[PDB]
Amino acid sequence: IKEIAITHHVKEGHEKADPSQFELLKVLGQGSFGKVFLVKKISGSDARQLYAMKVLKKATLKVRDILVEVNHPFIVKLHYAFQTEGKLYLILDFLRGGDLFTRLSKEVMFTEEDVKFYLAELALALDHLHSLGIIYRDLKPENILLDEEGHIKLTDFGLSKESITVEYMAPEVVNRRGHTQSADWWSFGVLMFEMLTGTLPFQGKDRKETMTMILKAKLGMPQFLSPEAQSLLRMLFKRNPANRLGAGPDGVEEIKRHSFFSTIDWNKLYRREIHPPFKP
Ligand SMILES: Nc1ncnc2c1ncn2[C@@H]1O[C@H](COP(=O)(O)OP(=O)(O)NP(=O)(O)O)[C@@H](O)[C@H]1O
Repeated sequence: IKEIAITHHVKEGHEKADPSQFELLKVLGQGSFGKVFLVKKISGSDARQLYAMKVLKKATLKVRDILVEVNHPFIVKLHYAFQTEGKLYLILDFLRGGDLFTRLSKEVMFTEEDVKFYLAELALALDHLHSLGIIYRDLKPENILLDEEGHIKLTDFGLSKESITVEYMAPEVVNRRGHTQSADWWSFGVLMFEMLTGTLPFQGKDRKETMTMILKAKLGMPQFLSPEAQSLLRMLFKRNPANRLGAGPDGVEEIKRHSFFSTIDWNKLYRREIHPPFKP
């Protein structure tokens, strides 16, 4: 594993930035690694532009140019990174659509096909990262936002962060036995399960018990899902990572060709030709 320290970045077009070129407007949210702020760029070619800002102690990209390669239609863009006073500042797209789960909660009647749209965009994003040797690792609802047009935007791209949710973690991750991109497809299944049923597949009274459940508990198949949805769940919820959908020879194509996704034109999806089920 090649660990790439994140210390500096300037998007093409921009000029090198520093803390004095921004002003704080408000807090956008709070993550495990700290608050996320709304900031305004006060000077430079992009003066007056709004961005999100994270302030960490440090961040590294573990990989089994890169900060440009991770660019994708459904992944947040990093515009700047700089360090000042033992702190790392990350300046990112301001994602304006709020989180996906909140948008879904505002809808009484959403369908399997609605959820399928968001899962499909998420799958493209995940595979993109995998293609670069990156594993998302900590995929959870709070990382899945929407842009102003209602398309998926992940809030990170696999950074291992240090500041200044076991429910989504794969069995092989829980027991510290190993770790590959296959773990991301388990998390993917958990998100699918949760969006389609309104409940988590594994959750105990505390983290200790949740972990044991992930490793050994039975799981009932939701009976009011389509046969295709049930099949995808069965294929993602393999505790042996080598046998999990997406881990075979054809990789992500195993997922894209699955009957659940038969309605999706992946090329049109990538190009954002398909209208999202709901608008911000
Ligand atoms: N680019 C963004 N634009 C707007 N809001 C954001 C952005 N990134 C994060 N947020 C908000 O901040 C919350 C936390 O985001 P997250 O990326 O999880 O932060 P983090 O510090 O990396 N913590 P975590 O990822 O949980 O370890 C999200 O759920 C959003 O509500």
